[PDB]
Amino acid sequence: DIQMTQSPSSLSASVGDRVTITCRASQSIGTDIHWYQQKPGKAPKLLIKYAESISGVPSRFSGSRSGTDFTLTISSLQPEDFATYYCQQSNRWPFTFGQGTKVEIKRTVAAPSVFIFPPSDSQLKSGTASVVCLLNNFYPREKVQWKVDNALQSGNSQESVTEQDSKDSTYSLSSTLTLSKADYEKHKVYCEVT
Amino acid sequence: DIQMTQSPSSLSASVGDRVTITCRASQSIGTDIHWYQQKPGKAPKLLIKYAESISGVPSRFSGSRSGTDFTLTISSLQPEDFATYYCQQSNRWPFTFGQGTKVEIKRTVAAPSVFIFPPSDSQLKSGTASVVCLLNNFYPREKVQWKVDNALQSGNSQESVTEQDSKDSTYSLSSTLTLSKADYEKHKVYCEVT
Amino acid sequence: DIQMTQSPSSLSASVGDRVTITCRASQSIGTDIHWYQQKPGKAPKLLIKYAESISGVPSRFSGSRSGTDFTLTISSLQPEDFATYYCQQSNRWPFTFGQGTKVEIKRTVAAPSVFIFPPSDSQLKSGTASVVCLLNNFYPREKVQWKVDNALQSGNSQESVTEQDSKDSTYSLSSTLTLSKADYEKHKVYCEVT
Amino acid sequence: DIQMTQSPSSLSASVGDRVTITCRASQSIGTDIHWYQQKPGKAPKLLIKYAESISGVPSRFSGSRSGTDFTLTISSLQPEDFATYYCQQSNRWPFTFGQGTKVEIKRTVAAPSVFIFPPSDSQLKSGTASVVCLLNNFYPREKVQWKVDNALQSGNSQESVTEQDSKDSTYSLSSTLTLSKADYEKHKVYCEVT
Amino acid sequence: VQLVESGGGLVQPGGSLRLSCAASGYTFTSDWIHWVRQAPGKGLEWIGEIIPSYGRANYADSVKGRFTISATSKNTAYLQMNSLRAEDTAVYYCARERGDGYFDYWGQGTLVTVSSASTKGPSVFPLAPGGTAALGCLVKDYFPPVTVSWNSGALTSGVHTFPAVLQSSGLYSLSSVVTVPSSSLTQTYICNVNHKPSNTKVDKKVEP
Amino acid sequence: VQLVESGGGLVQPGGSLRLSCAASGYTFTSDWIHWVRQAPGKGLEWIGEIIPSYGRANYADSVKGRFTISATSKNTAYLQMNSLRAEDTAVYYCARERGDGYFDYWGQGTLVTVSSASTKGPSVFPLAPGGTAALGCLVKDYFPPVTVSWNSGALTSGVHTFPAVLQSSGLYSLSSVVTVPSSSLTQTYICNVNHKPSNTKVDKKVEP
Amino acid sequence: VQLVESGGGLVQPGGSLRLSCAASGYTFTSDWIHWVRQAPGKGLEWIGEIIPSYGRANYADSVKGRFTISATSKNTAYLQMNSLRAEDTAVYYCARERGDGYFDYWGQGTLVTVSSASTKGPSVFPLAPGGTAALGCLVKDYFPPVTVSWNSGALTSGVHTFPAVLQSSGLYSLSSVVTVPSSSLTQTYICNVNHKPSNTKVDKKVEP
Amino acid sequence: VQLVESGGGLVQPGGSLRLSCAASGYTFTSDWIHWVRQAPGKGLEWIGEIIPSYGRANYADSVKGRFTISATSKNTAYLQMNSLRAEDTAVYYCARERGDGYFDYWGQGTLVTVSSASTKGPSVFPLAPGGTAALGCLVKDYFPPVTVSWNSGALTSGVHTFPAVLQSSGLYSLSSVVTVPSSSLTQTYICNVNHKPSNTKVDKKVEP
Amino acid sequence: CAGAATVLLVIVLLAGSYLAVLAERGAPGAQLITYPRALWWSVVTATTVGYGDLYPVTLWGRCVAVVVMVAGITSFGLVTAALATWFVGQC
Amino acid sequence: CAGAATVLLVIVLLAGSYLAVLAERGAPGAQLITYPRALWWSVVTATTVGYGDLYPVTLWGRCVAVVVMVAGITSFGLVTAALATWFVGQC
Amino acid sequence: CAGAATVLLVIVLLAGSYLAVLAERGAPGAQLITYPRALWWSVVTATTVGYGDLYPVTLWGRCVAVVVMVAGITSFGLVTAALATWFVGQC
Amino acid sequence: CAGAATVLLVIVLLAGSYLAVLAERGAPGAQLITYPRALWWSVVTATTVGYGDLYPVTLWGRCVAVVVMVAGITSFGLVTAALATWFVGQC
Ligand SMILES: [K+]
Ligand SMILES: [K+]
Repeated sequence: DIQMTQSPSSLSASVGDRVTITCRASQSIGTDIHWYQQKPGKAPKLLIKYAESISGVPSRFSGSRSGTDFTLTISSLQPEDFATYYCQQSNRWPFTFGQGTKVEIKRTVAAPSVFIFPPSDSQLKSGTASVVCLLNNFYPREKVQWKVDNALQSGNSQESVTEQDSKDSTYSLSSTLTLSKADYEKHKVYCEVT
Repeated sequence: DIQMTQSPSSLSASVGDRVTITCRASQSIGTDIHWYQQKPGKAPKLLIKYAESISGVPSRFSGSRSGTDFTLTISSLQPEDFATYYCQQSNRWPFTFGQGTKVEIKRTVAAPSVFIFPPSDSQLKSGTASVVCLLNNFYPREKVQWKVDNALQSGNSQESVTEQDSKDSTYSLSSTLTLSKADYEKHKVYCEVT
Repeated sequence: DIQMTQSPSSLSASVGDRVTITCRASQSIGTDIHWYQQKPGKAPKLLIKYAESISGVPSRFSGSRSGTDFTLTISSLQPEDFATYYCQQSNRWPFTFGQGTKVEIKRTVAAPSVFIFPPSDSQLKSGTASVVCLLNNFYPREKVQWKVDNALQSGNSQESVTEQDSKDSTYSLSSTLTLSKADYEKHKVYCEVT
Repeated sequence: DIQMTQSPSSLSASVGDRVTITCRASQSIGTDIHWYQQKPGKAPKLLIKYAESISGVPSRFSGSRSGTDFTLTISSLQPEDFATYYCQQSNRWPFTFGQGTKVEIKRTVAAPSVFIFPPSDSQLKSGTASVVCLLNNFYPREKVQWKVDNALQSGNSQESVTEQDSKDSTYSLSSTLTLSKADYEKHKVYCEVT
Repeated sequence: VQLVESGGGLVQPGGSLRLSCAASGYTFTSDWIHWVRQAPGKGLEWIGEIIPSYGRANYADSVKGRFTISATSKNTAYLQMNSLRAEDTAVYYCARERGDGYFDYWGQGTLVTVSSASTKGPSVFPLAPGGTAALGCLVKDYFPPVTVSWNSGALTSGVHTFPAVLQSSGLYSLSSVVTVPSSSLTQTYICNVNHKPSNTKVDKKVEP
Repeated sequence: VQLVESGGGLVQPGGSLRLSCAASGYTFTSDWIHWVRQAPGKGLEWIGEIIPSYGRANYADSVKGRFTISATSKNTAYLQMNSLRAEDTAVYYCARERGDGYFDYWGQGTLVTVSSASTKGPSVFPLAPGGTAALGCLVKDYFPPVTVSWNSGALTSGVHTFPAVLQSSGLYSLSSVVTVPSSSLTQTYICNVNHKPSNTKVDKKVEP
Repeated sequence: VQLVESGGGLVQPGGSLRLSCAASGYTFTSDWIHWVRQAPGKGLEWIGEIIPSYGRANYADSVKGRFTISATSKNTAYLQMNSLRAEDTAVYYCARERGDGYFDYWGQGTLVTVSSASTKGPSVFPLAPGGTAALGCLVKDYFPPVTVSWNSGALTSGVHTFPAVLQSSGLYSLSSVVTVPSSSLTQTYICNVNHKPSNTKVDKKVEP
Repeated sequence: VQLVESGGGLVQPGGSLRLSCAASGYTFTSDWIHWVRQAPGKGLEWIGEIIPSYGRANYADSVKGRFTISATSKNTAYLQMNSLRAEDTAVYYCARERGDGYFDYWGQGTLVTVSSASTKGPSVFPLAPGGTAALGCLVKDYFPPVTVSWNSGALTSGVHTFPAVLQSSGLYSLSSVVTVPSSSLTQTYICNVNHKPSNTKVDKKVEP
Repeated sequence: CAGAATVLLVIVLLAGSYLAVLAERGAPGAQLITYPRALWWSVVTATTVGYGDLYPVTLWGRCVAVVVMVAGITSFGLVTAALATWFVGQC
Repeated sequence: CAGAATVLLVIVLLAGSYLAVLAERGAPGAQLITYPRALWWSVVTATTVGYGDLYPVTLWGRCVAVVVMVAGITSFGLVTAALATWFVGQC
Repeated sequence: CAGAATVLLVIVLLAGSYLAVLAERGAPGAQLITYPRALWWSVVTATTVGYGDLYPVTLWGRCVAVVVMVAGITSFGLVTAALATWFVGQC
Repeated sequence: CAGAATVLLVIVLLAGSYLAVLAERGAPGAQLITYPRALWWSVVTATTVGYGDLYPVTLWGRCVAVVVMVAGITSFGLVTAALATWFVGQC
């Protein structure tokens, strides 16, 4: 079947820079490829048809070249452009999509606002002791350990990370530490980040 | 000429599982490939035309995909489906077949019913002494040796194996041991299987 | 341009055997390839058109297959068939030939009739002393040395070999030994073949 | 897009010799390739259309072959033919050029006329001391060092070389040596070429 | 002209489910609705199309004759979902395509999850707390697609409702968060946790 | 509508043989009969087609102008077989194809064997014998395609008529088998060994 | 029938410039003018075409919608040059093409240079000097495309006006040269250094 | 219907030569004559075609506009041969082709040799001699394509007229041979050595 | 009369184009699966041009085709006489 | 009269289709070797469409073709006038 | 009358050829982008031959095409009757 | 009259076929360089079929072509009416 091969999977391009996204069709498909932005959690949104711009799509957005090489190009990468970008054949039945290309926005090294949270009394009664530790609006992605009474905690550490802000292009994290209430009752002095 | 390349030659897929059989045409042939089941000893039987089902062919049986990749698929492999499966071009003169794909059915480890047979008096007069040793309705395929008076017989051992049952998917074997009657007269005490 | 690639350059196939000669066109050329026998020294002679036989061409001679693989085939190689065999496109301008395939005939190991010849008095006056040494109707191709008064002659040894007979498929040779008459006058006792 | 691949980038072919210049189109382009001479500093000039000669273009100039291999050929390379030679598709939109092939003319080993030049008083007042050293009408391309009071000068040596003469096919050079006037005032005795 | 997609949550392997795409817009005679899927952390996958007009419905090999696409009265098309495998765990966007061969509009899309494991209800446990201060809530031991708004949707700023982490136990424990200037504790802060698949409405208060 | 195939057994290298495919069914004007081959433990190989109507017969390079295919009175097509090589050792199915390009029906197919070695006749030696008991018969030193039924075809169950083994001597020694409950020895057990190529009918009895 | 090309010299990154190709010859209704570029030591690059007739102008991906090509009154076409990168540093030939697909005639071509660095004016310093004797002039610390003739263009023989070397300082210092028989010093020798981009005319005399 | 080919022997590098193909047979309006070449120990090479009718002559890149092919009165076509390289050393067969695209008939073909070296004449020296006895003749120091028959063509049997060996000196020394029963010496044995390129007729006698 | 011919034709073109994309989607590798391109198809048939860039691979597709030829040829044969007369009657 | 035209044509189509597959099998790489596909061929000729997906490579094949054109064009030219009149005489 | 037909046609051919190369340049991989080759295109259409070596990929291109067919067919249908009569009236 | 049409046509076919192979040899990669294949070409044009297997790449070639269309269409348009009448006048 028709095999759209996008390039590259990931981009870490600094804002206002020239971003470009390639999509090789397995055979000549005409001009019958259409581009699509899909923001984290949201629906695909169509940026280009017949690599022809859509009403409301910004001017940064253009898509050209032929043979088998289609090229969506961001004239000046923007904070609102952290998304995954998709590629769609029309030429042969059926329709196929490209793998997809994630763009990540590069910015000035920040630091985290940090906010350690002891477990809900209501939850402590439950029998388990869930300690949270917030890390706010940082760049880059990357180290938060735990120590109760200053011995090193590898148990029930559960980091989650967020979808980069669509203005800041910043990163928040929530490391959880889950405990037996009766192991949390044995010692309580508390997430030294790095 | 047009070169249908089936994949894989052999399958050992457990019953009720998803079995699939690939056939790459050397060039685009349209939809002009037809599938064929051929049971051991019997004639090819046509399963699919234009990868379109035939009257009486079961529903497990379907055949799709294009470009050069045709794919006959067994939704739930059945005991009656131990066969070899063939692939047939029509698009260009002349007609060509694919290599062919044997399916074997996987089942629960059995054991053999064993039935050692001394040589026919009528055959002993003949001058040779043909000792048979039956092994019944086993799984898997794979060790039967001989020892007359407990010294190890590598002479005139002739194993045959059967076509897997079209219900049991089981295996029977007949190891023969051929002897000079006058070497069979020297000692007669007798096939310890493994 | 269109590149006919014959296979193999040389054949040493025994008489009455199945000889076959392949010619891969660089692109599909239709059936627009024509075969040609060309005997040593003589003109190409046309064996096949549109791989369709010519009037007078023997029945051993047939030429089939398509795609890009054309195959001239000798049903029972004959002694009169030691030749070089050519391949000719028509499909695209201009016409091209294949490399060419020499056939040599294999037969029973013979020996040479040998006939050493002293130099023409008329030629001895000339100042040089040309000693010839004939080797007749041998098989295979392959060692004739010289020694005057039994010391080994590497000087002015000039072997020629003939075109295999069109009935015997045999080989004759003429080793020449050229000498200064005054070096030929110093010693004359004389080609011990191997 | 359509990718004209000329061959070779550089030629050092002796005058009156057979020069040839290859240009492989990525796909069949018809006969829709056009050749172009472009002399150093000057505009492309069209030599061949549809590899069909242009009025005024010399007879040395011819361009043939098809498939994907176009071949501009200089029957007898001339001194006036030191240029770069370009290749141009027409078949598909848009038009593309080949990489380009520089021809250099080979001739009999010459030597340089050499003409060392002390710095303009007007320039000496300026504060810097620019010593030039001319090398005239030499062949080949290739060593001019400097020594003030016979110690070896690696400082502010700036060689330039010219475009080969369109009659001599000869090479002139200008090595500059730039100096602080006050380092040029410290010692003045002076470019021993090799 | 937007697309409204009902149905779909959790099913047993081999079980069934029917998804829904209601028109709600100037909708031509001769439009195909399509069905595209996205696995977790995976691409788009075209699965099926249908012209409601002649009601002819084309399907992927992937989906073969496992699924059916149904068509005009309610201006809706439907995704009948038989013989479900673990793989079909994914979000399912419908989309209009006007015969031109690209997807102009796109349903919000739902989550179909496929596991032999049973539904659960979330614990929901407050995280309460200078400058800007942070307050949150755990939303613990769920299964399967959890909602969280603050003050019935009113507050939305500095708000970091995280992704669903798969609890070592086998249960979607989340952690919602909010940043606020310290002056506000004075202000109502109540994190509203919704579920289709366990009929929940939990709203938890955050004093320090 | 089935296909009935006569002729074919053993021939000398370079010798001849003619195979036969009689119609026996609602058979259209404009059908090609085809000839497909299967070597021992080998694929299918298309060899030839013919329209009995205009009687035009097309052949494989493999088979070139070695073989002829003949056509309407007896509604039969034939496979004239000159210049036979060891390779042509194989089974030969005819098959109908209605111009559509696939084989709807298929003759039972025969075995053509090609060797300079001579025919033989089988020895046939009983194997007689709790629970279920096993009884069989050797069918020894044959050449070339041997039949074996029990009680003129009546008994068919638990019955393991093995493949033909090539005897070290150069002769198809087989071994037929049968499983039966012990209570039966009382019951007739007689293994009927047929040959076209040696005009045999041997039937052997099995007391213990 | 020749092509006359005005405009173009130095611009700031992101700045503008407009190039000019005046007809001056029997010029048909239905001719495309084209724009080809040559970087320093680099190939030709097709960039744009236009039919002045219907005034429709096609452009390279390279140049995308950065540049505009304008068309008949003055029988001229133009190369509007927005959003300039360092890369566009190059010579820019126009060329006629009669719809046949090759470039029959070619404008002289100009140099567009693209740097944040500022213009300069050349120093120009005489090199004065048997047989044939050599005399020259330095043309020092320029920026950006410098002219040099001897005796207002009259003398042209044995004359080696070198390439522009990039001064370590960042400035096009050249060196013009001339070979002459010694008998001439008697003869006027004055090296005329022109610049569009710094409005220069310097003419320097060469006594020994 | 056979083809008769005149001209061609030895030429100087860069020199000329004209080859000749006279019809001699039922020859249609609309036949192309072609020119094929064979280097020493090398393939065939198509070079040129012509329809004598409209007299239009097509040529190989190999041969480009070095050669001309000329056409009806004498029913002949010709191969004008300018600008000759060492490579063009070869035999040159004409051939009819009826527009069908293969060569039905073929001229005997000539040898064109291309060297700056000069012609020579052969020495010719008898080799005279039980059973069958052998007698021969050297045909020494020639240049360039030598003929040898025995008894003005009458005797042809057991006769081994060898290939031309390139003498270390630079000269085609051959050796003709003949086998004869001993009884014959009684019989005339005279080896007739012909040359176009040195106007020779040498005939040498063979007593022992 | 002639506006009838034009229209009928335009109907035939839009009819075929609709039916062909309908008739052709589902088939792997079908080219003729967007009305826009199904339209260029539908013209190039009725005119009996037959460039070949596009065509149906499916049966139902070619059945559509046949109709498109059969009604589209005739109905184009109408507008082709129509403008043949309007050049004739005038000059 | 018109049913005569249609029929004759339908005969010509079925005639050619039969003969072409007959005429074309045997030739390596022949495309035009199944009546079903020989039929689409046979239409697309008579209409003088000429898509090119299919055609004969053999001589005898193209001889068939010629007939198919020669009788198929005329006989299709009949049904094309036929429905040209039935639109004319009415409106 | 007939010189009118010829001319009109020759206009249509030169019109299309002009417009098509105009209509087609700009599109990557367009084949139909030189009047010379746009002319062979423009003939092969009006005749309803449809070889397929050339054709438009762009919309505006095919719009040109349609006109070229629509005016070029009719206007070629004129010169085709014209020389059909001149053979008839004579013999 | 009709034998005139047939003949003229057969002349046109043999004329073109001759001229095209003449017009086309010399050009690397020319397909249309044997009368036999130049004949199938020459038919498939006059009928306005346009399969596309064959065609001229050279100018002079397409000039031949044009004539072949222009005289071959008309002259085939004669034999196409001819057998259209012989079906009409009878039934
Ligand atoms: K076509
Ligand atoms: K047509």
